[PDB]
Amino acid sequence: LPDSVDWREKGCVTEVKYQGSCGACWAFSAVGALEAQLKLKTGKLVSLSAQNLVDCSTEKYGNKGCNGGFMTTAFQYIIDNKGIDSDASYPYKAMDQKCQYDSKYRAATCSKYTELPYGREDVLKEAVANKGPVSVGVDARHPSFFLYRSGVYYEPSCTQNVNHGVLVVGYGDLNGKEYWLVKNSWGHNFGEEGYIRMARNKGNHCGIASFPSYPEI
Ligand SMILES: *[C@H](N)C1(NC(=O)[C@H](CS(=O)(=O)N2CCOCC2)N[C@@H](c2ccc(F)cc2)C(F)(F)F)CC1
Repeated sequence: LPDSVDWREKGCVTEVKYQGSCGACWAFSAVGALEAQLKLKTGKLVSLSAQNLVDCSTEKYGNKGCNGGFMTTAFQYIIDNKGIDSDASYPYKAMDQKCQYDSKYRAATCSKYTELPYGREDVLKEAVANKGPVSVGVDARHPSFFLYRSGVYYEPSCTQNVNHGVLVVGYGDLNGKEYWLVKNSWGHNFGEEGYIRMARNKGNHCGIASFPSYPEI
C-alpha cells in the first residue's frame, strides 16, 4: 500500500461543514463518505444533504436526528430510499425537520455498504487506499480534542468508547508520527481548517478503527 494517502488531492472531498448545535455528526460522516464515491463514479464533486438524513433516516433506522445516529444505517436508508438529495437542494438547518426528500433533487445513490473488522488499523489503511474515505467513530470527549490546533493528536486519556462520527480521508506520517487524516464537521475553525491528524498504529487510539464503514455506488 502507498505510505501516504490524501483524498483531497484527488478532488474527492467536499468543503468542511459546520453542524452547529445539532448532533448530526453521523449524517455528515455518511454523506462525506458517499461524496467521494460519487466523485469516483461520475467525476463530479457534489456536497450531499446531511439534513436529508437527519429528517428522513429516523426511527426506522435507529437514528435520532440532532440527538445522534449511525453512519451504517444512514447508508441503508439511502439504499432503501433509492437516493439522497444534494446539499444545495435540501440545505442544512441544524434542527430536526419533517422529511422533505424529493427524487427530483437526487444527487447520489447507494447500492451497499461495508463495515470493517473491529480495531484493525491495517485493514482500515487498505480500505482508505483502495476504496476511498471511510466513516468512523472516535472518542472526542476529551478537552484536548476541542483545543487541537496542529501536529499529530495523541491523548493518553482517550478510550475506545467512541461518541463522535467523522471521516478518514487519508493517512501518512508527520515528523515521525504516523497519523490518520480526519475530516470533522465543526467548521473550518476547528483544528487545521476543519481537519485533525490523529495517531495511527498506536493501539486503535481513541477507537478510530473501532467501527469503520464505507458505501459504494
Ligand atoms: C454526533 N454529533 C454525536 N454522535 C453520534 O451520533 C454517534 C456516531 S459514532 O460515535 O460515530 N458511532 C456510530 C457507530 O456506532 C457507535 C457510535 N452515535 C451515537 C448515537 C447512536 C444512535 C442513536 F440513536 C443516538 C446516538 C452514540 F455514540 F451514542 F452511539 C451526537 C454527538
